[PDB]
Amino acid sequence: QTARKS
Amino acid sequence: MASSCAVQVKLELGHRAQVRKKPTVEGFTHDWMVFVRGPEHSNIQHFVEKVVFHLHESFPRPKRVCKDPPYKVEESGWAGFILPIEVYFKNKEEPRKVRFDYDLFLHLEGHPPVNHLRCEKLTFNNPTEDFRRKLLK
Repeated sequence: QTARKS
Repeated sequence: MASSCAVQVKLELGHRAQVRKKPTVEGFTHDWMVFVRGPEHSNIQHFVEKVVFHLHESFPRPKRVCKDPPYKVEESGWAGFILPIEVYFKNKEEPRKVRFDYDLFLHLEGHPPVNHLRCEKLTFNNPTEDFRRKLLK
């Protein structure tokens, strides 16, 4: 899956 | 005094995520849609006041509020995040809301689009007469 942001 | 009641409702949370044909100007690579509904097209508006999706700060006006069905947000973006969803009830005694951390994940280009379904069973122990009336539709 893609990057995640916080 | 001798009787006791537990009402159970089913909720369906989910989302769809697809890589776009072309990105947007900011580099948004995906189009996604997140929703709350009832199974088998049941009408949860009977007992649901509003649904609040808490987007990630990077979106303009992240608090997205749907007071009527469909309870859904359609966005474009580039990365997945944890998306608090609050479901508010047409009642007056706790609980008045329920919260879920919904994982809005995206797949990479070349990987299958997301079509995700998450179940939740809510139990209300001995609600008010009015609230039980609407829970039972």
